[PDB]
Amino acid sequence: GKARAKAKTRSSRAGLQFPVGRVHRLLRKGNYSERVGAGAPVYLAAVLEYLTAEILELAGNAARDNKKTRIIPRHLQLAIRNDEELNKLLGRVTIAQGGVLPNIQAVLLP
Amino acid sequence: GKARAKAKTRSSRAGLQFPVGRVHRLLRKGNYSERVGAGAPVYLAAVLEYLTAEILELAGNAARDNKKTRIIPRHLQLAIRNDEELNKLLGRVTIAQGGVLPNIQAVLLP
Amino acid sequence: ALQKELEQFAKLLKQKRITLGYTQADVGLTLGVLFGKVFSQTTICRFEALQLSFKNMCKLRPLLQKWV
Amino acid sequence: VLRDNIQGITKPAIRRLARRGGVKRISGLIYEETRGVLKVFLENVIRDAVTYTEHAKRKTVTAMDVVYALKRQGRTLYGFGG
Amino acid sequence: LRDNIQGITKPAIRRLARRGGVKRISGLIYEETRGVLKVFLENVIRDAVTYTEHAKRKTVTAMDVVYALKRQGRTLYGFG
Amino acid sequence: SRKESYSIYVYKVLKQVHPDTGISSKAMGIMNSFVNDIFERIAGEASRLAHYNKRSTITSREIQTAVRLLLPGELAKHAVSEGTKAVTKYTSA
Amino acid sequence: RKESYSIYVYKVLKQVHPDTGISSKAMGIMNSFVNDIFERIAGEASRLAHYNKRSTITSREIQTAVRLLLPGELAKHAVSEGTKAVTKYTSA
Amino acid sequence: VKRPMNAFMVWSRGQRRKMAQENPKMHNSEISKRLGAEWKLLSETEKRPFIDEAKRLRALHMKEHPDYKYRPR
Amino acid sequence: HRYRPGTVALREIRRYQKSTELLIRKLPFQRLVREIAQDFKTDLRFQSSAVMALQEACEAYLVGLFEDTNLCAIHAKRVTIMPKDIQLARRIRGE
Amino acid sequence: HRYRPGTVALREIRRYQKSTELLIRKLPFQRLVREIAQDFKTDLRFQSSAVMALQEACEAYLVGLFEDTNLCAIHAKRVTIMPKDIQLARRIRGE
DNA sequence: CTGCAGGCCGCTCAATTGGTCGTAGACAGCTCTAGCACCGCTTAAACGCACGTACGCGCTGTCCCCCGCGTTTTAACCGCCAAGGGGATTACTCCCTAGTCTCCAGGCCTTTGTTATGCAAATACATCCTG
DNA sequence: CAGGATGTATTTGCATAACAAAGGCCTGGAGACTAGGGAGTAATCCCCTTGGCGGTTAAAACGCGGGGGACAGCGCGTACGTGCGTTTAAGCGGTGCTAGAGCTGTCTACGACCAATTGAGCGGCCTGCAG
Repeated sequence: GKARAKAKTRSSRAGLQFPVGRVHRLLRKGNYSERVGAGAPVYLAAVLEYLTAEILELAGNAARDNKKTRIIPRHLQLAIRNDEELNKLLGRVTIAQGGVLPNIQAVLLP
Repeated sequence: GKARAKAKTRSSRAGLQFPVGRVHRLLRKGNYSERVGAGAPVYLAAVLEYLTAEILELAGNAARDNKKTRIIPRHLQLAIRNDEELNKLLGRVTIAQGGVLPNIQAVLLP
Repeated sequence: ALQKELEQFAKLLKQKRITLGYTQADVGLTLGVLFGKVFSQTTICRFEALQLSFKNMCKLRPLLQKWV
Repeated sequence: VLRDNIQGITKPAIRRLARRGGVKRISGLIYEETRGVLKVFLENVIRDAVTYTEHAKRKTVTAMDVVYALKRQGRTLYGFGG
Repeated sequence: LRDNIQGITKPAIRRLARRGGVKRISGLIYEETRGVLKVFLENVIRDAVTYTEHAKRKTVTAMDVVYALKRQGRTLYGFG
Repeated sequence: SRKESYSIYVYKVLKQVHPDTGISSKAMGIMNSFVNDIFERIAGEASRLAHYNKRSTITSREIQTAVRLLLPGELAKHAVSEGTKAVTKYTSA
Repeated sequence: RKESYSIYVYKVLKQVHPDTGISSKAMGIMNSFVNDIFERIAGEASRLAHYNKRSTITSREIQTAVRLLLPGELAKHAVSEGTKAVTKYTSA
Repeated sequence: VKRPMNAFMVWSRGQRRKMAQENPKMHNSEISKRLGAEWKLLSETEKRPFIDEAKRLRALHMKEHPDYKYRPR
Repeated sequence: HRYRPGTVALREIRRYQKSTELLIRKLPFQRLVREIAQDFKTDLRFQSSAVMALQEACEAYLVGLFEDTNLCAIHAKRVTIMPKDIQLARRIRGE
Repeated sequence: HRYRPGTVALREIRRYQKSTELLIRKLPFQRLVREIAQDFKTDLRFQSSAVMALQEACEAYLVGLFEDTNLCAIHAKRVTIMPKDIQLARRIRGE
């Protein structure tokens, strides 16, 4: 991470891109708890950002498989399935225009 | 429909046996909401009591089917299944020592 | 070698156009007047930006050199 | 008043879905069985979306109400809401 | 200790299968059944332990088993 | 030093239907798990309804809707009838 | 309107694939994703606080919730980054 | 490095100050609306010096920054 | 030159798996939604996006069911799908 | 003077569908739980009721799987259960 | 006979009552979005038919893996005891997070007029299933 | 081979962004500041958890033969697939109407909160009877 103590924003203080201050705010709503700690949204924002990056990385690779320079819902869908762990976390999620994997069983072939 | 709305005990005033005053407290806690209305725990207590009665009624009948004068966990299990709607509500519940239904398939017979 | 020839001209064309106070649309329309074949400002922009194919740049370049 | 729009789902429409799922050969009895299943699935989703709409004392069902209807089924619809 | 997967005897497997309506069990089933049971236990135990650790304690309680099962989409009545 | 149970209320409900029928402590344990399960679910959905409408308060109305969302068919209906009554009555003289 | 993470999702993508764009629909998918995960973690963290009779959710509850919700190694990386971000945040 | 002003922008700059200052307490939102219309009502001759000044600023800008390109995010 | 039975079926399986668009017609679907909705209350309306959301959910549902159905038929050593193959999958799923 | 094969098996199904008793031996079960637990942490303890709570869930789980497994074998037009019948049921269940 | 059940005492703290206070939601009223109904025209998808054979069904026979007992071996269970490690309770102490207020930095709006920028159409190779 | 039919890669125009300039306004975030209740620490006691012990005996392991059912292979009939031509209504674009969604402001019946008052329920013990 950063080698400096200096920060301009809470997120820049954490070294994250996600809106840590907002995450803290969101945790105060939905009645999850009466009190929310300072380290909670920092920890959580890092998690959300990390997972976000993993999907996007793999989707970028899916875009490449299709020789594209652009991520579309389909590329996100393919990324999720190819990665076993994401295929559980979001395994049951329906993606608008995600399509399906091109799987045909051997018994169906010549 | 009673003429007695004077009862101090909320459960009695509501015509219920369930502890309406406590239901209020329980709704208040668990952070379900910030404010709980007056009719909220009353409505819910009636619901909880109604369902409780239905299980017990059917279980009492299950006890009789087995020629008994008592309800045991098994009789509760049979009651749940006998009523299809009740079954769905509790269709994913494992009952301690509940056993299973005597389902025999025709294809397994001589 | 062809890439460089095209790059060099595209730079010269842009500079000439700017110097003379012309727009990309003007180049497209003027080529129409000069040669009978009209080009859009999109094509001209892409030409200056070298976003076109080699053959397209090669076919167009002569007309643009003359325009200057 | 609408009626019998279950037949608005054409054989090809059913076939195409079955094909996406990997089905090569379809029995003529499938079309009717499929419809029964679709109708129930769809009906349950609509009812919950309507129920949410009714609670809010509104008349128009929103996409978000459909999303809530799916959320409780152990499903989510990404791109339509939260 | 180790090797407790053999502690689930053939009769134990069979009797469960019988309760489920099974008459005839291939000799290959016993091993396949064990693999399935083991996975079920691993997921439930691990979460029960996770809850126990969060509580900063050493003993796993019945309630921790309940929560572990709760997240599998199941509930268990009579244990709290 | 103990969490409250409903065993006293469950017992009483049983006898109003089957006054000559007893019940084991284990069966009571099952019924206590049951009551807490249903309570939690309804309260949970009521929370969501309040959230969806950007509210802070749960009233009898949210409970009613929550019942319909969670319970099937006739049981949902009677639960609604009894709940509606209990509240309509509750605020009455 | 409602809060979204479209600006953050966009930026995260370019830190990985700086020459790759993303459609508005894909952004909508990613917005649903972030909201879903946020709710789940906060939801489980709420249970942990409730179960242990507490009124406060801290980084620890989030950590436990992450382990319960995420599988395998994915969970570990999330935990490492979370632990670090907090450490860095306060170590300033 | 910023973008050179177009015909409208060079003109609106003069009229921005000739509306903002001469007509005080007026929002920039309102000024822009008015200036848009006012420009449309100008004759070619009235627009001309601003049209050519925009050319001059563009040529001058590029001369000062030979490799300058417009790239929005 | 007619392609033999099964040539097209494999192309259609391939093609629909690859595609991302809807397979069910929009107006027929929209009407089906409403016909059902009319049994809950009169004078109900839907956002155009709500109808799309419903259709997306429905196709995704049926495709998943057909895939499980197909596996059932394969287990039964068949290619042709029977109503029972659907029912078995649903039963196991608790539907 | 043996009961013909399938006679006892059918009767045993009937009997096990009547009883509520645990079928897996308690000590063997407990030990299995512990050895598994050691993969996460050693020197861990359990309440005696926690072990029983877990066992009840385990048997209920396996029986439910066997019921679906049995249906798969029936769908295959037979009685004998194969590992495949288990796997098919699990797949459909999403396990 | 174990575990269920009502009766008894004496608290005792959770529930009920009755007031103050502030605000979340009820309510009316205005704006104008997008949902609904409708018409005409084009044309891709659907309907119905005739024809052929790949697949589903039922029947036969082989043999081999599972079932049902009998006999022998294993460790699961029962009742019993003692040691001590961990969980629950209590009081006491610090310091973290809600709640309030102050102030700043960035973004928004707002108009024409370039420079891209991101795609739906066109067009030229590869690839494939019968002769 | 030798032709027909389908699928990728590679080029083109049509909307529609983002920037320039100015400065008043929005509001979200960050930075302090105090109050006081939540969580942390250490000390204390007692439950239940673990572990070991010995004996009884129900359950498990193993052998054996019998035969019921899985399995493969064969042949026949039909319902499914494949084109073809004709018919249908789905989709597109554009028009016009208004019902209901969404936002604002008023204000008031409701619930949170507090302190005082009260008895239905908790805990333990007595005591004898039903499944």
